[PDB]
This record gives sequence, C-alpha cells and structure tokens, in this order.
Amino acid sequence: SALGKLQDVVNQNAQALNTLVKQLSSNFGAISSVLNDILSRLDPPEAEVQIDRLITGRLQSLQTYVTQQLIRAAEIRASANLAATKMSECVLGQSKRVDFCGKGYHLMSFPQSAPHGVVFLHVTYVPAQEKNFTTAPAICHDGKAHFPREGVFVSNGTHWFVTQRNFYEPQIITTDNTFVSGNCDVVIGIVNNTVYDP
Amino acid sequence: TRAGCLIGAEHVNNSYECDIPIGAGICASYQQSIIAYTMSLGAENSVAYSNNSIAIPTNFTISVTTEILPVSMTKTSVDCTMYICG
Amino acid sequence: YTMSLGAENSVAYSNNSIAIPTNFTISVTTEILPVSMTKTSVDCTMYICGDSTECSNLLLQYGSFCTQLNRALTGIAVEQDKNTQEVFAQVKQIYKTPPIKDFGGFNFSQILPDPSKPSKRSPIEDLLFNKVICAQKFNGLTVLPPLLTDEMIAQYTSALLAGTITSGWTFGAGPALQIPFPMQMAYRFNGIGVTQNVLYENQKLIANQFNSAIGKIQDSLSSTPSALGKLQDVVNQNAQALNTLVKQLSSNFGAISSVLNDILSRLDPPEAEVQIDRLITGRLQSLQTYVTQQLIRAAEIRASANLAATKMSECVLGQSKRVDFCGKGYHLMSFPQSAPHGVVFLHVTYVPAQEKNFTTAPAICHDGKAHFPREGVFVSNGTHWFVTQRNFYEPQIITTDNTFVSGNCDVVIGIVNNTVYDP
Amino acid sequence: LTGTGVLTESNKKFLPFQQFGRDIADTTDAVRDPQTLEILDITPCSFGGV
Ligand SMILES: *[C@@H]1O[C@H](CO)[C@@H](O[C@@H]2O[C@H](CO)[C@@H](O)[C@H](O)[C@H]2NC(C)=O)[C@H](O)[C@H]1NC(C)=O
Ligand SMILES: *[C@@H]1O[C@H](CO)[C@@H](O[C@@H]2O[C@H](CO)[C@@H](O)[C@H](O)[C@H]2NC(C)=O)[C@H](O)[C@H]1NC(C)=O
Ligand SMILES: *[C@@H]1O[C@H](CO)[C@@H](O)[C@H](O)[C@H]1NC(C)=O
Ligand SMILES: *[C@@H]1O[C@H](CO)[C@@H](O)[C@H](O)[C@H]1NC(C)=O
Ligand SMILES: *[C@@H]1O[C@H](CO)[C@@H](O)[C@H](O)[C@H]1NC(C)=O
Ligand SMILES: *[C@@H]1O[C@H](CO)[C@@H](O)[C@H](O)[C@H]1NC(C)=O
Ligand SMILES: *[C@@H]1O[C@H](CO)[C@@H](O)[C@H](O)[C@H]1NC(C)=O
Ligand SMILES: *[C@@H]1O[C@H](CO)[C@@H](O)[C@H](O)[C@H]1NC(C)=O
Ligand SMILES: *[C@@H]1O[C@H](CO)[C@@H](O)[C@H](O)[C@H]1NC(C)=O
Ligand SMILES: *[C@@H]1O[C@H](CO)[C@@H](O)[C@H](O)[C@H]1NC(C)=O
Ligand SMILES: *[C@@H]1O[C@H](CO)[C@@H](O)[C@H](O)[C@H]1NC(C)=O
Ligand SMILES: *[C@@H]1O[C@H](CO)[C@@H](O)[C@H](O)[C@H]1NC(C)=O
Repeated sequence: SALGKLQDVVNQNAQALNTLVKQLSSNFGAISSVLNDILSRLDPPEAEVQIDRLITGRLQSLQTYVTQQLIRAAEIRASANLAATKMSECVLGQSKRVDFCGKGYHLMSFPQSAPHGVVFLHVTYVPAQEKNFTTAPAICHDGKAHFPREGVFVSNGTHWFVTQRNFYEPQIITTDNTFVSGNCDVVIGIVNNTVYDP
Repeated sequence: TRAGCLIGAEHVNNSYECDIPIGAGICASYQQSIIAYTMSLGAENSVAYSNNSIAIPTNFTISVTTEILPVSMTKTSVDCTMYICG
Repeated sequence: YTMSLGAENSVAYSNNSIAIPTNFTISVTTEILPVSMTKTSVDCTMYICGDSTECSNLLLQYGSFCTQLNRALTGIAVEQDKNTQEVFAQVKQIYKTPPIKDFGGFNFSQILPDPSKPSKRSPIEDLLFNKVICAQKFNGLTVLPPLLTDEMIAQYTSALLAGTITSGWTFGAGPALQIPFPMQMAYRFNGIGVTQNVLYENQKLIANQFNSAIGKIQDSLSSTPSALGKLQDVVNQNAQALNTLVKQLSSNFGAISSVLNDILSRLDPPEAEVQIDRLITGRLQSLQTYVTQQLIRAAEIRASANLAATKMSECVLGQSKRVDFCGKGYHLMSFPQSAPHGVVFLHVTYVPAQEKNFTTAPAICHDGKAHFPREGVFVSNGTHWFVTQRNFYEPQIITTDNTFVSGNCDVVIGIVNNTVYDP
Repeated sequence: LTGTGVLTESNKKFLPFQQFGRDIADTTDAVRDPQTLEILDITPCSFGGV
C-alpha cells in the first residue's frame, strides 16, 4: 500500500476509461446500442431517430468523461506543482519549512523516480534522549546581566553551563559565549553565577 | 450511532486507532470479530513544564522518510467521432 | 467616486539616513480558512425515479451514469475527512497544559479549553461556533457526519496549543521538550532578528501587549458578524446547491407533469415512458450539474485545507520566515482555534513601533582600517556613533567586539571617521 | 392524490379552503382527508443508505 497514492491515480483513470467504453453498450432509448444493427434494419427516416438517441447518450457520456478528466488533471497539476516545489526546496536546498521536507529538522532529500510520480527520501535530524535541566534567562555577575550568545544557560544541579539548544554540550560560561545587557535588577528569574574571563 | 444503526459489530469501551471509519468518532476493526469503538486521537502526554526547567537532547537519530507524489497522468486520447459513430 | 488606493506616504529617503524602531507592539490577527465541506450524499435513482419501478427500468437504459454520480459524491465525502485530518491531526500525542498556568505573565485562558463547559472549547472557539434538511432528505439527499466530531477536533487543537505553549516548536520535530514560556518567546525574538534581552527586559510589557491583543480578538469577532464570512460562504454555497437540486424536481422538462406518480396514474406504459423519459433526462442533467459543481467546489476546499495544513505546520508547529504567511509583521508564533468546517489561526507577530531618524554609515574608519558591524548597523544620534541591532534601537559603543575589519578606508563609499574602542 | 408514506395527525394551521400543503421543496407534505376533513402530515417511509 506504500505507493497507494500513485496506484490511486492509475485506478481512477482506468475506471474512467472502462466506464466510458461500457457506455457504448447502452441503448439510451434506442432499439439497439449497436449502430450497425440500426443501420442494417431501418431506412434513414427512421434510423436517424434511433441514431439521434445514441448520439445524445454517447456525447453525454463523453462530455462526462472529459469534464472529470479536466478536474482530475487539475488535481494532478497541483500535485506536480507541489512536487516541483519540494524538488527545489528539499533536494536543491535545505528547507526551514516545518513538515515540508519530512518530520524533524530537514537536512537533505533525495528524489527517486516512480511510475507517473516522484518519491522523495527526506533525511531529517531528530532529537533524542533528552534530559531535564534547570534553566535561567540570564546570569548575574559583577552586577551585570549576562545572556547566552547562541545557546541556553542550564544547570546540572550544581553548576551552570551554556549549551547549544538542540544538543547538550555544556560549556563553561564565559565572556566569549555571553553578552551583557543592563543590570541584574530587570530580568525575572536571573540567577547568580560566575562568568569566566579568559 | 450518529452515523446510523450498526449491526454485527461489538461495541467496546476500549479506544483504538481508527481502522475502518464509521462516522461521528466511531470506527470499526477486526480483532476474532468485528468491533466498534470511539477512535483514539493518540496517547496522552503531559509535558513537565515549569518556569525554570528545560529539556535538552543529549543524542539524535537520522531519520529517513518517504513522501510519494503524483506528477503525471496517463495521456489518453479519445476520438470523439469514432467513439460516437464508429 | 473613484476609489482610493490608500494614503500617500513619502519615505524620508537619503543616502545616510536610517529609521530604527525604539519600541514595538505585539499584534494578534485572525486568519480564517475553510477546511471541510458538508458531506452530502444524493441517491441518484431515488432522486430521479423515487420509488417508481417503471422509471428505474428506463433509467437503466442510460448505463452507469448513476454509478458515476454516486461515486463522485462519495469521493468528495471521503476527501472532507482527509482535509480535516491533514489540518488538525498533526500531533503524535495529545499534549496537556499544567494545572498551574504560570507562563511568566502570558495569559492563554481565551485560547485554552474552558473546563466548565461540556464542549471543552476555549472562550474563542465557543464564540466561533456560535457565530457559524428534511425536505431535502425526503428526496434522497442525505448528509453524512464527519469522521471527527467537533469535540475531537477541539481535542486536537488543544493538544497543539499545549504543545506550543509548553515545548515551543520542539514537539513538531521530535519529542516535546519543555521550556519556560518567557524563554520560548526569547527564542522567537531571536528568530526575528531581535536580541533575547529585549524580551526579558520588557517581559511584562510584552505579556501585557499579548494579553490585550488576545482579548481584542474575542471582542473583534463578537462585534463583527462578517468575521467568519469565509466559512459561512461555504455553508451558503452548498445549501444553495442542494436547494436548487431539490427545486429542479418541480420542473416538467416538457413532460405533462413534474410529478412522476401523476404520469403513472394517468398514462399507460407506451405513453408514460415518453413523459418519464423527459423527466429522467431533465433530472439526470440537474444531478450531473450538481455533482460537477460539487467536484469543482470540493477542489477549492481541498486547496484551502492544504493551505491550512501548511500554516498549521509552519505557523503553529514552528516560526515562519515567510512574509505575510503567518500574519502581518514578524511572525513569533500562532495558535489554532477550531471552527465549524474550518480553522482559525491567531497569528502573533512583532510589529516595530516608534521609529526615529538616525544618521548612518556603511563603515567606520579607525587606524586606517574599515570597520563593519558584526550584527547591527552604525548610527549617529547627531554627535556620537553607536552600533545597534537593526530592528530595535539599542545604541552600543562601537568596539572591536561588535565590529570586524575588512580592507582600508579608501574603498567604502560613505565611510565615516570614528573611534573603535578596544576593551 | 397518490403516494407512499406515513400518515399522522397534523398540527398545521390549515385554512378552511386549503386542501393540501407543501414544503420548501414544493412537494405535498400534508393533505386534508376528503371525508373527515382531518389534516394529515405526510412523511416518507424510513429509508437510508446501507
Ligand atoms: C512602548 O510602548 C508601550 C505601549 O505599547 C509603552 O507602555 C505604555 O506606557 C504608558 C505610559 O506612557 C502607560 O500608560 C501604558 O499603560 C503602557 N502600556 C503597557 C501595555 O504597559 C512603553 O512605555 C513604550 N516604551 C518606550 C521606550 O517608549
Ligand atoms: C487571564 O485572563 C482572563 C480574562 O481574559 C482572567 O479572567 C477574569 O478574571 C477576573 C478576576 O480577576 C474576572 O472578574 C473576569 O470575569 C474573568 N474573565 C473571564 C473571561 O474569565 C484570568 O483571571 C486571567 N488569568 C490570570 C492568571 O490573570
Ligand atoms: C523531567 O521531570 C519530570 C517530572 O517532573 C519527568 O516526568 C520527566 O520524565 C523528566 N524528563 C526526563 C527526560 O527524564
Ligand atoms: C555538574 O558538572 C560538574 C562539572 O562536570 C561536575 O563536577 C558536577 O559534579 C556535576 N553535578 C552534578 C549534579 O552532576
Ligand atoms: C517560578 O515560580 C516560583 C513559585 O512557584 C517562584 O518562586 C520562582 O521565582 C519562579 N521562577 C521564575 C523564573 O519565574
Ligand atoms: C545575587 O547576589 C547578590 C549579591 O552579590 C544578592 O544581592 C542578590 O540578591 C543575589 N540574587 C540571587 C537571585 O541570588
Ligand atoms: C462500557 O462502559 C459502560 C459504562 O459506562 C458499561 O455499561 C458497558 O457495559 C461497557 N461495555 C463494555 C464492552 O465493557
Ligand atoms: C525623518 O525626517 C523626515 C524629514 O526629512 C521627517 O518627515 C520624518 O518624519 C522623520 N522621521 C521620524 C521618525 O521622525
Ligand atoms: C548622543 O549620545 C551620547 C551618549 O549617550 C550623549 O552624551 C549625547 O549628548 C547624545 N547626542 C545627542 C544629540 O543626543
Ligand atoms: C550623499 O549625497 C551627498 C550629495 O548630495 C554627498 O556629498 C555624500 O557624500 C553622499 N553620501 C553617501 C554615503 O553617499
Ligand atoms: C578621516 O581621517 C583621516 C585622517 O586620519 C583623513 O585623511 C580622512 O580624509 C578622513 N575621512 C573623513 C570621511 O573624514
Ligand atoms: C360524508 O362526508 C362529509 C364531509 O364531506 C362528512 O361531514 C360526513 O360526516 C360524511 N358522512 C359519512 C357517513 O361518512
């Protein structure tokens, strides 16, 4: 069922054609669904009446088919447009768009050809094995409020570190990985620690 | 049910992922006999939120998922005159 | 009158003048999208022939038209559940908020479920649902219930809200990683090129602007009946289509009567079939018109649902860089709210305010070297040069720690002389 | 006036001259009994998809 999306397209169109063909067996009120039987039995003055009924029915059947193909084609076009967009943004680049190139943080994608379609293999980064830390919005040192330049301030229960947000990597809090803005009397939840100066 | 009268399925209180949709929150599945149930929307997950607690990944996995999209459709051509009149 | 295109605004452009916001506001806007359409089902045979065997037998002469029509409407009905699922069922787990709503002053009571009501809707969702058959059924026109009930959709929405509030965007990528709300907002400030200290040093202001904006949403919707016109339009179009379809059963289409039973009670088969043929043709044509318009309309709804699903992913489960995709302003976050056959997004954006004029320069010349700002822009208050973050006036002393050197002073056009402080 | 359905006592305020009623679909949904002058509501016999 993995390729159901492509099989569904095949099935819908095959069904539409089969229906269209089967409509040629309908009388539509005529003495026969077979045009040759009408022509071999009746003279023109009467044959035309029977044929008119078949033409009306068969033209209506064909207009139904075409209308449904136009609507279905529009759906396929939209799908193709999406596929083209993903090719550009997932394969020819790295996308920031959430859930656009698979679940997780998109790294890259690889296209694979399929029958009347495309398959994208989305390679994503998925965070794992998280653990609890105590955190603070800022560190108070020498009366100054220090904020992390890239990461977040965390405590392992005794010591404060600064770490990149998506991967635990506890560095010593220093003036090279923080910046100062204002004093310690403004930030809510600010905690006291040392900020090391190299 | 709100979808109509369902006969031949055993209704149970146990909620499962939806298998065969009935309507109005009701789904049926084969478990043997056919059963009816209110579909689950997923497992409950209470996040350990606090004003000073953060969870940080110590590891990661590389996941590969497959997305399948239709691109093209069979290029049919129907001869109107022949179809109708042969 | 000739319509206005808006007020004229001449921007005070010059080759050395920049405007920088000294303040900001937190704006919340509402975006309303259709997701689903009423799942109608029309019994072709009954619509055309009722319970008449004579008509039914004549109808068979037309082949499988009724099978096609029943199939087309079935396909639409199924799509409608797919549309809803794509938009709302985006979360692996049902997340719940804490018993204690402490988010650093941020108040979500109007978007979170109200436990005092049986429906478990938020105050806003309740409002949305308040804002937005037999005669049809008796002719073979039935309505099928959505696979997901309104209570299930609300549960999906509340799960998304709980995830967003307690774990930010992490739950939309992998496991839900808890984070203090103020800290989450600080991350979202960084996401729009504003430093995190701007959040923390203005936390109460921001929480207050946010809380006020949310309150305004409820009032705006309540006092504006047309607010949900997009969803009402869908309801009206489909109701109109059904009403038209039903009324077509009163048409003679050239027959002696629009009532099939009257034809059958008056005429013998040889003549009744002629009159019935006229009704079948007219009623089949009426039904094919209905179905065709439902397929076209369904396609429009599908596109809307696809957009809604995209916004759910990119506006709610993450922070979007796409301009005007998640409201007007710099997107911070969004909160979904359930609506009748649709979804309402409350987009929270950062809007720059109270800008003021500064003199600017592309570079600072010091010791023969051209210094460029590492993150911000060089500005002068008329006497002294500072470097500031671009989206919020915060004039720092120009130092070697907030600039970088590239080449000499003889290349850059508009370079100005100043001191670059070395700590 | 022929048809198939379930007949019940009507609560419709028929005027003395009105012989039958119709719904928004413009189909007979009530009749006046030609002998008793009783007003009867007409609904279709229960049906639905299977
Ligand atoms: C930035 O704008 C906000 C309002 O959007 C200012 O806060 C208001 O200040 C006035 C006094 O001038 C108070 O009466 C209002 O109640 C405040 N509003 C809120 C929500 O607190 C804020 O002072 C401005 N900041 C700067 C630097 O101009
Ligand atoms: C969050 O905001 C709501 C209002 O939107 C607050 O609820 C109001 O509380 C006051 C009492 O302080 C009542 O008089 C109002 O009638 C309440 N309004 C509604 C709609 O309930 C709620 O208290 C706020 N939460 C916090 C923690 O401040
Ligand atoms: C964090 O602490 C909570 C209890 O407050 C616990 O349920 C949760 O599992 C912990 N997180 C991790 C990764 O252990
Ligand atoms: C925190 O980290 C420091 C440095 O690695 C270590 O010495 C200390 O014991 C750790 N504390 C806890 C509770 O693990
Ligand atoms: C968290 O809440 C507690 C009260 O439950 C309070 O004492 C503490 O200061 C708060 N911390 C922050 C960062 O808000
Ligand atoms: C931090 O230390 C200072 C003294 O240097 C003290 O006055 C202040 O209250 C402390 N703040 C906290 C949160 O411990
Ligand atoms: C389901 O729970 C109800 C009580 O609400 C009980 O009466 C019923 O028998 C239960 N059905 C099954 C299969 O357990
Ligand atoms: C900047 O100066 C122009 C005049 O050159 C003035 O029209 C404009 O309002 C000023 N900008 C601000 C924020 O005052
Ligand atoms: C520019 O800022 C400096 C430092 O705050 C101040 O001393 C100076 O007076 C300001 N100049 C003007 C025109 O405001
Ligand atoms: C701006 O234009 C003036 C002439 O109007 C010129 O003297 C000045 O050098 C220009 N400054 C820059 C940065 O181009
Ligand atoms: C900057 O100062 C140098 C002398 O150190 C001078 O030669 C140069 O012309 C000045 N440039 C400007 C724009 O004032
Ligand atoms: C005959 O019909 C009239 C109404 O037209 C009614 O009043 C009368 O009672 C009926 N008589 C009998 C025997 O049914």
